[PDB]
Formats: sequence, structure tokens, C-alpha cells
Amino acid sequence: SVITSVSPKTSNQDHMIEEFIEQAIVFNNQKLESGVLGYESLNDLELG
Amino acid sequence: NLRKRNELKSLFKNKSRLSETYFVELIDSTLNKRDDRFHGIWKPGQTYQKGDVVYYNHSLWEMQSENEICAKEEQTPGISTDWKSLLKELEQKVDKLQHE
Repeated sequence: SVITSVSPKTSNQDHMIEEFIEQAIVFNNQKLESGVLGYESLNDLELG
Repeated sequence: NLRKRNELKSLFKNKSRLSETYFVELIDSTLNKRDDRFHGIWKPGQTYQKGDVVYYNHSLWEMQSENEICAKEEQTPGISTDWKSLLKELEQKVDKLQHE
């Protein structure tokens, strides 16, 4: 085996490149804790 | 003793995330009337322990009795034999000298 590239005239596939847009970003990162001391801003402590 | 008002005020903001530490510095830096033995003005209904210091009329008083006591309405520093003060001993002694 020998590794080469993909071409639209030897196969029908190419490299797929698209543009990144800042305002359409979604994060995938969940907080480990919530609502407890040490993990929230002072504005968000509800004094339960 | 470790921090001033302008240093403690620097840890508590709306856009700041708090923690256990901030409260350690808050508790250490203010006056703990139990652990430093100072209660301000005498009030009936309290409980005191050996060594407490209290301000009653124009004098500071330290409690002598070794067991806890309940501050009774009609027992007041000067009447009872729990409390003590030097500004009264010296006052009476100098009054005696003045009279003599």
C-alpha cells in the first residue's frame, strides 16, 4: 500500500473546506456543577 | 487584622465568582466577640464565660467566676461579686486620700 490524495478526475471526491462563522457558534461543554459555592458568580447565588 | 475594608470590598463583585477562601479572609479579618473576649455593652439575658470584658457605666469589667453565668436583670456589674474593675478600686482609694 502507498498513500496518495483524492482527486475529482481520478475519483469523484475532493477535499471539503467551508468557512467558519463566529456568530453561529455552538459550544459543547457542560458545567461540572451548578448552584453551589465555588461555581457561580455572586449575582447568581439565590440563597436557597 | 490581615485586611482592610478596601481590600475585602475587592473580592465581592457581581461579575466575580466566590469561594471558601474569601470567607476565610472575611472571618479572620473582623472581630469575633467570642474568641477575642469582648462583648461591648452589658445586656441582661446573655450568657458569659470566664474572662469576658464588658462596658458598663463609665467602666470596663472582667468576669471572675469560672463557670458560665446568666446575666440576670437585677444583677448588674457593680452590685454582684462576679465582675471586677480597677477604675472603681482606684477611684475609691483616691477618694479616700482626698478625704484624708
